[PDB]
Amino acid sequence: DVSGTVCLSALPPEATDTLNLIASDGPFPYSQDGVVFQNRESVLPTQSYGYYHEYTVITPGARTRGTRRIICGEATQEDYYTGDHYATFSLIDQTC
Amino acid sequence: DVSGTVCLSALPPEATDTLNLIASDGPFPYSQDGVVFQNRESVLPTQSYGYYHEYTVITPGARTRGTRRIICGEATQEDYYTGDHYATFSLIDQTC
Ligand SMILES: Nc1nc2c(ncn2[C@@H]2O[C@H](CO)[C@@H](O)[C@H]2OP(=O)(O)O)c(=O)[nH]1
Ligand SMILES: Nc1nc2c(ncn2[C@@H]2O[C@H](CO)[C@@H](O)[C@H]2OP(=O)(O)O)c(=O)[nH]1
Repeated sequence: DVSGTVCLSALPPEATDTLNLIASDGPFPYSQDGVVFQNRESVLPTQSYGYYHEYTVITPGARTRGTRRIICGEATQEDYYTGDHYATFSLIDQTC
Repeated sequence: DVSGTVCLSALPPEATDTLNLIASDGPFPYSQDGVVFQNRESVLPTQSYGYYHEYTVITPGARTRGTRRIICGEATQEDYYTGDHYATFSLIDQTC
């Protein structure tokens, strides 16, 4: 299940960076940006393979790509944030 | 993010000295000159480890290395100046 919505202004600023890149179709910092998200744990609504894609949300100070990601779906503004490597997701509200 | 581009002539003259030393591969005044800059805070574009290196920009009168540095990237003419110990950066334009 999606854990409610979260205002974009409340997320780490890098979340805004990633959305901006998704809007311009990159260029993305990591070669893994834009790969299909399989939704293998079925936390998000079931859809055909390829419906969701994932993008890194950089964690300043981390030595790796870390655990923050934005997952997009095909619907308009259908963007989910996860800060715990897909354990939980929130739908991003870009209006607050 | 990079703050903007600044002409080399608009930076302290010591920035010029540092760039001249980098062009001749030293010798450098400090042993830390030329070590890898990790980009740990993710201020500059994401790159592999070792893409960036740091060099001191001498602060006249200082007893320590101070807060001025030139960070080079592996690309042609990619050099950034920081006067606040990596809080902010400007790309240096050596053509003006
Ligand atoms: N847990 C999980 N990882 C997924 C899923 N789809 C793609 N992945 C990616 O597959 C990897 C293998 O576990 C994960 O680290 C994640 O890589 P990312 O680090 O790029 O997010 C999914 O549905 N669940
Ligand atoms: N803030 C910061 N310091 C770095 C980085 N890479 C190397 N350093 C150097 O590592 C030290 C310990 O974190 C910093 O004080 C700085 O020492 P310098 O002034 O010698 O560059 C980096 O990516 N960020």
